[PDB]
Amino acid sequence: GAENSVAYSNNSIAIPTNFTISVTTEILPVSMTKTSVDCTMYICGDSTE
Amino acid sequence: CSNLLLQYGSFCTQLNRALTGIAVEQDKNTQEVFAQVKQIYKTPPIKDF
Amino acid sequence: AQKFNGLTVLPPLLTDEMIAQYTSALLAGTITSGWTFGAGPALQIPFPMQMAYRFNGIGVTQNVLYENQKLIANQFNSAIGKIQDSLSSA
Amino acid sequence: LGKLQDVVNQNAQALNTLVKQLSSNFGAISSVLNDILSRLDPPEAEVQIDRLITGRLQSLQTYVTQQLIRAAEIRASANLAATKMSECVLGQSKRVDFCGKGYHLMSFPQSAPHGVVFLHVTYVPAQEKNFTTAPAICHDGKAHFPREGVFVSNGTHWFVTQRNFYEPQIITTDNTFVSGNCDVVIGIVNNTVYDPLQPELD
Ligand SMILES: *[C@@H]1O[C@H](CO)[C@@H](O[C@@H]2O[C@H](CO)[C@@H](O)[C@H](O)[C@H]2NC(C)=O)[C@H](O)[C@H]1NC(C)=O
Ligand SMILES: *[C@@H]1O[C@H](CO)[C@@H](O[C@@H]2O[C@H](CO)[C@@H](O)[C@H](O)[C@H]2NC(C)=O)[C@H](O)[C@H]1NC(C)=O
Ligand SMILES: *[C@@H]1O[C@H](CO)[C@@H](O[C@@H]2O[C@H](CO)[C@@H](O)[C@H](O)[C@H]2NC(C)=O)[C@H](O)[C@H]1NC(C)=O
Ligand SMILES: *[C@@H]1O[C@H](CO)[C@@H](O)[C@H](O)[C@H]1NC(C)=O
Ligand SMILES: *[C@@H]1O[C@H](CO)[C@@H](O)[C@H](O)[C@H]1NC(C)=O
Repeated sequence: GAENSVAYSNNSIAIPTNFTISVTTEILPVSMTKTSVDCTMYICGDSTE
Repeated sequence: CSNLLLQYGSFCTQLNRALTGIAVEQDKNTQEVFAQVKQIYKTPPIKDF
Repeated sequence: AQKFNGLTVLPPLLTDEMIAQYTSALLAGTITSGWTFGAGPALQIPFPMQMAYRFNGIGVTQNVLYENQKLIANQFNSAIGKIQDSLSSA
Repeated sequence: LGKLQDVVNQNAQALNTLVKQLSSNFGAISSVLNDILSRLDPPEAEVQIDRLITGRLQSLQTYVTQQLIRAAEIRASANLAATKMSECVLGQSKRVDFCGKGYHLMSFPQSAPHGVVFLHVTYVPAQEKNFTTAPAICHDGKAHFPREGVFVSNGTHWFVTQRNFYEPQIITTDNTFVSGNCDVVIGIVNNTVYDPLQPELD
């Protein structure tokens, strides 16, 4: 990060005088594709054996 | 031994991809905990708190 | 070791020195700014004012810290000594 | 979008790997089970069929385990998203750095394909000014402490302003309370209190 130092004193304070309304984007997945797998069609083809 | 491994190369692909995902998740875990701030704040030389 | 059989160990992206630097930066921010640096630009504040600010968050009026600041500081130092001694004793 | 793309690409590549598993012989003499049946008798080609069965079972079991782990991760992410909705969206959350970087006000959920996004509205300060502060004010031997603000000075006089905005106000009784004597705080300053009841009683 940026190497910066904060001026610290026992009788020094910083009171903000202005503000900026910011919007932060967060991406969260909640679901995935629902797949169904059966052995008889996957493991076997068209053979009874 | 390698010639018979082409019959199971897909399995090796899944294993290698799973280990790579585990490693990159382990790398990403440290960034989500310690890298909360993007500015390195220096400790002031005055220790009178 | 455990690397002779192809079981290579990947080094971490962040070394212990960088993790220590991050922890020291967080410590400096939390003693010199409180919570302003965690939600915006860092704002300087005295530590007794920040301690009274934490006191106001738990329903205790801030007038009680400055009356017995030495007592609370001594209790904090003794607690730090106690945790340091307990961690040395896994 | 990285989070929403991984959950689709991983499933697609798992399906592709499942398809690719049927193109391997698993040590047998053929990949398709029809070829060995057409070229060899079923009493003799039983061991190749069983080897193919074991290989397909192993591949399906590995796919099921991978899908179960992915479903567990999706369940954890969905629980996190539900908590984020119920806290940041359906009200204002006091948890700092949970609904975005800054002081959270509200959030606007939006529909996403196989996911959800949150448009958090934060409150970050922009410009700050250095001020000289004092934790208490000694008026007449009674130490005055601010109720919700903090004492600040611009060099000549003193004011009291709130924590997240600079709104200077005259030091009065209505926003300060007394507690004990004056010789109890290590750092105190001398000043005067308005006491706005005194000019009105005349
Ligand atoms: C707080 O910051 C905002 C954002 O910069 C300031 O608004 C700007 O003010 C200047 C001059 O008054 C205008 O030229 C800009 O167009 C304004 N921008 C916006 C987005 O409105 C505002 O003046 C600042 N307030 C104080 C007290 O400094
Ligand atoms: C510090 O604040 C005080 C109080 O507002 C300032 O004093 C006033 O300044 C205005 C600006 O010209 C004058 O109109 C008033 O008559 C002043 N009042 C008194 C009681 O002096 C003072 O100027 C400020 N100082 C600085 C350096 O900003
Ligand atoms: C703040 O006010 C107090 C009391 O008004 C001052 O304490 C007095 O200091 C003088 C000399 O410094 C002594 O002669 C008095 O006996 C003290 N009185 C009391 C009640 O302690 C104090 O000095 C003032 N501080 C500043 C910085 O002016
Ligand atoms: C206020 O002044 C101090 C020194 O007097 C300085 O270190 C600090 O950066 C200043 N703060 C601002 C916001 O300018
Ligand atoms: C602040 O600390 C300095 C350095 O120790 C000291 O000289 C000064 O008196 C202190 N001020 C207060 C109000 O405690």
